[PDB]
Amino acid sequence: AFVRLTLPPPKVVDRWNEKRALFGVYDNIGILGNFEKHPKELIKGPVWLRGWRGNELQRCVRKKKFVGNRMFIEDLHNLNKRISYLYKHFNRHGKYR
Amino acid sequence: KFTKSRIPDKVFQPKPEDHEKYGGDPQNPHKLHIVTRIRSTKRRPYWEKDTIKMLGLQKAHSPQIHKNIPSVNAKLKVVKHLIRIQPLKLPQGLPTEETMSSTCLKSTGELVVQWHLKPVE
Amino acid sequence: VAIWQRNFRRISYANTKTRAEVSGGGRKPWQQKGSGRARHGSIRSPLWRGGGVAHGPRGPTSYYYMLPMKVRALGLKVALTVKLMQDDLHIVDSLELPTADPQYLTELAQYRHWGSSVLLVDLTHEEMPKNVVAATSGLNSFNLIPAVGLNVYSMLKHQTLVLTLPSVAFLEDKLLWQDSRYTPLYPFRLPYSDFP
Amino acid sequence: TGRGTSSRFLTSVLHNGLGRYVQQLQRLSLSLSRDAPSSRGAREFVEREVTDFARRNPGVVVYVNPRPCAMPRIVAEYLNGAVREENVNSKSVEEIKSLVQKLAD
Amino acid sequence: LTYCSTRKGKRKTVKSVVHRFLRLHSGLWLRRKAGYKKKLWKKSTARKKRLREFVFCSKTQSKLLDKMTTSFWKRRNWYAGDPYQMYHDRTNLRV
Amino acid sequence: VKKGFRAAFRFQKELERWRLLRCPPPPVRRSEKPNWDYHAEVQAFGSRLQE
Amino acid sequence: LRNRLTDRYWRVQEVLKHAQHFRGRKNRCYRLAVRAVTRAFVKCTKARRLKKRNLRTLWINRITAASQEHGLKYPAFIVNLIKCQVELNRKVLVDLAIYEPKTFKSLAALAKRRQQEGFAAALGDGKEPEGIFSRVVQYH
Amino acid sequence: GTSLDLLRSLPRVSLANLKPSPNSRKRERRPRDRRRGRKCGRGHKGERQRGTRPRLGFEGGQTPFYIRIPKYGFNEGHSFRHQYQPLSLRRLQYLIDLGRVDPTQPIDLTQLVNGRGVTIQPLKRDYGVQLVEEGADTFQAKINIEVQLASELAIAAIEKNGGVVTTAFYDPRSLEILCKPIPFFLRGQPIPKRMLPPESLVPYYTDAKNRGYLADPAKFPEARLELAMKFGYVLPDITKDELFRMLSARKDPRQIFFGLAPGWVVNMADKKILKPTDENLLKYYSS
RNA sequence: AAGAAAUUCGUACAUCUAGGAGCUAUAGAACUAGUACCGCAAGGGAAAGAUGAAAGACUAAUUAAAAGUAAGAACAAGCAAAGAUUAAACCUUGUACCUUUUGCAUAAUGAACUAACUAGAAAACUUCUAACUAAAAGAAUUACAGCUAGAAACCCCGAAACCAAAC
RNA sequence: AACGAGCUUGGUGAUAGCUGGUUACCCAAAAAAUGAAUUUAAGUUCAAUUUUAAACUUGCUAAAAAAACAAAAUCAAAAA
RNA sequence: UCGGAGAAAAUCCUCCGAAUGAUUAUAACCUAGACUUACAAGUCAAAGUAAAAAUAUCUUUGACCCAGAUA
Ligand SMILES: [Mg+2]
Ligand SMILES: [Mg+2]
Ligand SMILES: [Mg+2]
Ligand SMILES: [Mg+2]
Ligand SMILES: [Mg+2]
Ligand SMILES: [Mg+2]
Ligand SMILES: [Mg+2]
Ligand SMILES: [Mg+2]
Ligand SMILES: [Mg+2]
Ligand SMILES: [Mg+2]
Ligand SMILES: [Mg+2]
Ligand SMILES: [Mg+2]
Ligand SMILES: [Mg+2]
Ligand SMILES: [Mg+2]
Ligand SMILES: [Mg+2]
Ligand SMILES: [Mg+2]
Ligand SMILES: [Mg+2]
Ligand SMILES: [Mg+2]
Ligand SMILES: [Mg+2]
Repeated sequence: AFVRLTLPPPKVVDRWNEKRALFGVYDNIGILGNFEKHPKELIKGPVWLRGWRGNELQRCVRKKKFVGNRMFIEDLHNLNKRISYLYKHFNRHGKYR
Repeated sequence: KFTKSRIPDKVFQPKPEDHEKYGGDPQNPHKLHIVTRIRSTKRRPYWEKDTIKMLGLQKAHSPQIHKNIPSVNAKLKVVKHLIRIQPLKLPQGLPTEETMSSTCLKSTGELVVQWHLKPVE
Repeated sequence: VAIWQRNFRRISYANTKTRAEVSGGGRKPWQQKGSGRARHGSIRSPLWRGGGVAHGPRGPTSYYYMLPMKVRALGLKVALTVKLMQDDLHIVDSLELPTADPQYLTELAQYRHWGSSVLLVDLTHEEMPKNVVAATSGLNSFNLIPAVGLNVYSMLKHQTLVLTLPSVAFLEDKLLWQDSRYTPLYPFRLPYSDFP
Repeated sequence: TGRGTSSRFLTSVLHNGLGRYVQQLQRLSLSLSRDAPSSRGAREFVEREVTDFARRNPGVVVYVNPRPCAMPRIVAEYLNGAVREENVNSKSVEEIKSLVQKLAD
Repeated sequence: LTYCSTRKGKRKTVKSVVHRFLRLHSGLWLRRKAGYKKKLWKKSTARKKRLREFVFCSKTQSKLLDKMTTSFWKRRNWYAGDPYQMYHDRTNLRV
Repeated sequence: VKKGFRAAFRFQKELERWRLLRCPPPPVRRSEKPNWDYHAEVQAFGSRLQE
Repeated sequence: LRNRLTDRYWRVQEVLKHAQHFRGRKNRCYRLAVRAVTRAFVKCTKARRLKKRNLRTLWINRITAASQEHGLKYPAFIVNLIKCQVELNRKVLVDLAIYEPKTFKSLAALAKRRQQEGFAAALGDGKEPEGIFSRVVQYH
Repeated sequence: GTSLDLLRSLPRVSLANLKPSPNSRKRERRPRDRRRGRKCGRGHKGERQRGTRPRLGFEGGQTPFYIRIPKYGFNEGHSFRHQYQPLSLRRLQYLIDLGRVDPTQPIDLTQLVNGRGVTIQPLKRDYGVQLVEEGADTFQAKINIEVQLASELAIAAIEKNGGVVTTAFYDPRSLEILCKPIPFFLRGQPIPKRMLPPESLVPYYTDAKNRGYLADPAKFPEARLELAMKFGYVLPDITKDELFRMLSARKDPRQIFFGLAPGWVVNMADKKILKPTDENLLKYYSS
């Protein structure tokens, strides 16, 4: 194997930038706020997995269910093929019956 | 078929000449056995393997003290060929609480109660 | 609780293409027999350079889960006790300050032996005094939050906690309500007999 | 590994014990971090055991250097000129004391 | 069976099990005897009586039937006038 | 280019070892090198010999 | 390639450092070097037991040479020294033969002396008293 | 608490000092080392090792166990059977003793649900609560309780102490509203009418001995006395009782709540109830 | 194997163009390019680059460092080493690796060598750790000590084929 | 430019009970290749073994008479 | 596929039969404890109750689904 002959530039991390300093604030919005909002409503991400979790087959089906009708042809064809592959893997293949 | 063997009783009935040869009185029989394993139980049937562990003779050339009673003797007869049986002898008597820590078992089969590691003088 | 706070928001955007999603790869490269080569059916299989990834990250993935409401409330009580018993908690009547200079606030923290970082809590965002708002705005390690914003993770990140007296009453009421309560018949945002 | 390595004969530095016994270890250096988890055990060694070791061995000069440090390190120098260095990173007090005695012997 | 269904992502019950076996809440499974309705004209009276009975299933059979059905079939059902009311519980079972 | 600062740091120590072998440094007296106190060393000299 | 091993250089040097004194591609090519190093280590471990036995064979040969100079076979030298309650081991007997020839001649005379007493004793039938050097110092 | 005194001595708690509870995490094993690598736990090469063994319940080609057993209607019609949550007098006394159920006012399914004494699942085919005789010997409360089913012994305990018990029918739509009234109010619909029992349950709820809500009141005195003679207690004249007005209270067969008629709209936001004035609607609701 | 609906719930961050416990030249797009090249055609389809502030300062350096060679061919004897030894070789000990074959290798496959890349993935039950407890759960679920949350799991490459539409 | 049926793309990561491969250390335990069914004998499911955890109590070797046989194993009082 | 018999608990070891009928005093229901047995299937049976006023006597096999016939 070959190794770097020089040290890379040192990594400088600001631990007190606004994002790091205020991380976690309002995670108790419900219990401390009379439950008007659930903490999951603060999660930013893809529309089909905000406040939700699942295995890859579940995620693929959930994305199709949410935004399947707004997807590009290449993407939708690839997503549909992924569902059929995962369907056959989880329901027919594995050590444990 | 290899099977467990029953020895005819005559084998264990001694002769008058035997007592002279081995120097044991048919009366006042010895009380405790000194038994050592001198052969391996590998290549021997499993029943012989079992008794050797029951009798404590797992390590070779390490003596075990056993009762000279018929039930124990029955087990010893099963493995008679893999062991050496020597009568335990007490020249100076049984060890007491005072002498329990000063004993030594000699190769002769005698349990001395005083072991000095000094010339007899 | 602190691990929940970090891991329930997390969504990873790492992805790799499987053999099915890399460009090309349809035709069989060469015949099975009479070649002297290893058998292959596609130039995009994982064994090839430029091929698909066998078990790589798949799409956007979420780590969402929820700790029980009593557990998360219990964590805040433990955190508040830890700050008090370790002499990191300072109860204040009000956050009013004589001057808006951020230097004054930093100097006061040194004088009173506060930590390098301080977390300040006020009852509500709307009524927080102007002077403290200006002072904390420019201070990286002095952070001002309202009472509804209090959390275990921020308390661990900041060395000392400053609570106003009204906030303490606010905090006690909400946390002690969690024990001695029923299970919910329906979400608490809906009207109840005795719950605000 | 015997034929892949060097060997020597049994020996002593200067006929160490014929007339009088001389301790070959002559200098020990201990580098610490004032505030670093990995140097905790070494810090406890300095608080409790370093002073006793120095008194028991008055012919060894012991240098304790607290400074910003990532890994605590012990350097041992002998009269024959040999130098041995030991990483003490996150070792308990007893292990460091046990190791320090080995260097002296 | 289906471990992760396409639409809901759930386990699916094998309905042929639900159509042949009864689960008591304690964990036991009931069944009929194979052939109890077949060729009764040539079976002995004692044989017919044995066939008519409801019979329990073994530990392995119970384990298999548990895998082939979902949790909905393992719940407590409070049916008024249930004829199996007493058999959903075990009494004086030391083991 | 593999991720990591640590492997680069390790190989720097390997480079130093090779450099010393090829062009060994000119020997320097222990007084110049760090961790030296003359007064303490002189006393230890006497204590070492039990004199 | 989110996670790639970055230390493979030192893992490779672990094997190759042991192979540098081999000849051929064994000494520098890891795939070949690793196989050779594993055989060298197995040989070293088994040679540790064999070394002890070979040294004893060397001592017995050297003792036979020394004893034959005085006219004694190896069994006669060893057993009759044992019968005199002398418990010198074979390793030490070689050191005396090479470096203390006058002492070793005394041992040969003692061994031959005890051997002759044994010959007379067997013909004695037990009526004859025991030999001067054939007496055993008892312990208790 | 000496443990809190220990915290005083120790260093600050922080994100760098955190540790999970001991044994809370098992180790995940990857097939990389020799122990769990190599064949990786799958055994020698075969159908199972390649991951393609037959489905659960397949027995290698012989007719499987779950298929050779005859079909029999154990679970026929299971989803259409009605289920009644059992409430014992022992549990009822426990709730009354701890103040979770108020004996001064009449007790209906809403009060039992509000006090968490019973948990109702209409979606899982619950039709209400049945009184269960267990705890009858030690029941010493005077109560007015409405249940869907009741047993002879349970009714005896209620009446002997001076209380009143009636059996009333609620339909699946009515049951959900009764169990959770407030969520219904937020919908903004008017209160619906209560449907009469199915033809199967009409005999039960029109029988005096069951204290049916549709049963003839004139036949109650005979039925109440009969239990007294059978179970060896003296029937108490409840008219003299001061709380007779509360004890005698009963809902109309088409009413879900005590003081709210069908068709009204509950404006919780403004603390008002709106009543329809259209005649045709009033005929619909009054029916 | 497939699989509803009735019926309940949902104002979704809203504001302005943001974000990454995503990749960093065999990775990430096939892409420096649908190019070069290959095919009559449909179609298939690559590879690679690295000075400094300044080149209007002669284009930078940095590295016992891969295999391969050279500097420096060899010297009775043997899986090439190990024990050793004053001594490199001599003496002594020693039937290459992986995979399989019955647990057997003088069998039979696979490997010229170096570098990089290249294959175990899911929570029904069970176990461990906690919250609260005849109740648990942030609505719909389970409950005759349960219920809730966490942690804990089940690979890769390879046919002859079959079908649809183009050429 | 290798037609018992062209070529290209796509279905497609076709399928393969078949061949090959399946990447750190340490500690511990360990079957057997037996019986049964199978378009099953190049595979699978169950028994049997093995194993981890837990509960509480006898187990292993031996074992008189004595029956069962016909005129060395099955059974297993006491003990050891 | 199963049953009977020798070897004697092996065999491509050697024989006979069965996919039965006859015979009738018509031979219920319910229920301890056991046999046999991978599963499935197959055996024996006290007590209690009920018909009558001795059992049936000779000595076997086909599951599930799905179709029939009836009260
Ligand atoms: Mg493709
Ligand atoms: Mg194709
Ligand atoms: Mg293919
Ligand atoms: Mg790629
Ligand atoms: Mg030897
Ligand atoms: Mg329920
Ligand atoms: Mg590229
Ligand atoms: Mg490319
Ligand atoms: Mg080179
Ligand atoms: Mg040689
Ligand atoms: Mg061949
Ligand atoms: Mg895994
Ligand atoms: Mg052609
Ligand atoms: Mg395949
Ligand atoms: Mg096969
Ligand atoms: Mg068939
Ligand atoms: Mg016994
Ligand atoms: Mg059975
Ligand atoms: Mg009878």
